[PDB]
Amino acid sequence: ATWWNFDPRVEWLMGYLTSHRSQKVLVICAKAATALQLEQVLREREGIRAAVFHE
Amino acid sequence: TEFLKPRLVDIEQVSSTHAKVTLEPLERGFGHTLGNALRRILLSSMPGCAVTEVEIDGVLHEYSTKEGVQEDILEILLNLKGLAVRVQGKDEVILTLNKSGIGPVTAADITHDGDVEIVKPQHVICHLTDENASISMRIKVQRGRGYVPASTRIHSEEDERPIGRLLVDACYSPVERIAYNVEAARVEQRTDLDKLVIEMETNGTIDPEEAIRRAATILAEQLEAFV
Amino acid sequence: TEFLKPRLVDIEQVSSTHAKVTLEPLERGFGHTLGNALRRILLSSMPGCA
Amino acid sequence: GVLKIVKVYLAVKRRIQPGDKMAGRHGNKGVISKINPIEDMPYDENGTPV
Amino acid sequence: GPEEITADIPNVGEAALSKLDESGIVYIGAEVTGGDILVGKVTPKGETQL
Repeated sequence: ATWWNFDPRVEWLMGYLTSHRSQKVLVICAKAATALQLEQVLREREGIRAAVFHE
Repeated sequence: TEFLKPRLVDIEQVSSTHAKVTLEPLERGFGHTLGNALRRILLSSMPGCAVTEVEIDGVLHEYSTKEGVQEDILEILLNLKGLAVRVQGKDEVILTLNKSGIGPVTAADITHDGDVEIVKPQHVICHLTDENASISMRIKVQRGRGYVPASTRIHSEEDERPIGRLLVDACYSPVERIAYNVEAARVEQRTDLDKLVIEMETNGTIDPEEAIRRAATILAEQLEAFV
Repeated sequence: TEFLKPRLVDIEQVSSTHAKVTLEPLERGFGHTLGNALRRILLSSMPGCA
Repeated sequence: GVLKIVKVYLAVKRRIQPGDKMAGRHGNKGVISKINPIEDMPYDENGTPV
Repeated sequence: GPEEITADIPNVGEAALSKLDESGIVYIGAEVTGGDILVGKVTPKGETQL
């Protein structure tokens, strides 16, 4: 796990996320592990009211 | 009866901090009215640029510390607090400070951005000792007024902040000292008169000039319900 | 950044001589600035015939 | 009989304000009355607000 | 039945399960007001069914 700060699907997470928190949204990714990383990331390293829906 | 209207004669710059300002002519018993009233705004109020938020890699809470650093986190929070900053366009700005090696860490080690102009390029922020370590940090600067510390900011919000985003209390107010003198004006028409000299000291984040014009605006702004 | 602007609430006439005047709202550390500054004019510089 | 125990240590930056107890060397102690702004507070003829 | 210390309440969650990271306890330096939760401890009240 290193791609955290790298690709722009994470930089997007913010600029999109950083003002459009008001409404709720639905994101669908690859599989479990991939989204287990996001949770670690976003919930904290950006700082969102985020939760986990895996399988 | 006709009212004399006082004006500006000369601005005496002594430093980027200190400046006197001479004013004539004011009628009898008015040097005490304004000079006092001006000062009361000039301290209480006044929109200076100051530090609010900081994030650092490898740090969790303010009460911990980083290796190869003489000073503590709260100490570096404390040194950030009393900073001098200038902003041209937008209100809220995000700075990036990256320094490494032996010796001190002055502000001139921050990335010189367009709108960003620093007043003291030899101010003390932090110290380093060992030459196999460094410090990277995202600092946030804002324009406000008065004193909204970190404490009142932890109870007017509910979206929640992340871990690492520390909070310094904000020293928005720029001026650190002010007085006002009351001397006798010699106009070449009338000798009864006085003139108002206002001494000031500050961090340079707002100019000695605007400051005065900006405060007397605020003063008058309050008077607009009685005209 | 926006500053509060005080206004007139009610004028309480008691006589053709006496009158109180209530004013709100003024931000912290401004009741001392104006009230004093107002008074200083009100005595020393209002042109009555005598 | 007691399975597990953890020990968290907590920290707070708890502040100065009215009702607190500040006291003089010679025991000339008292309570904080109120935190005047720096304006209200008097000053030196050489400025320097008290 | 022995007590436990992981995040397993049938009442409070997932509201206060982001103060706590996971697996037991408050992550080092987690900003917590009065009322919120630290270490997740939970006790059996008998009823033992089969």
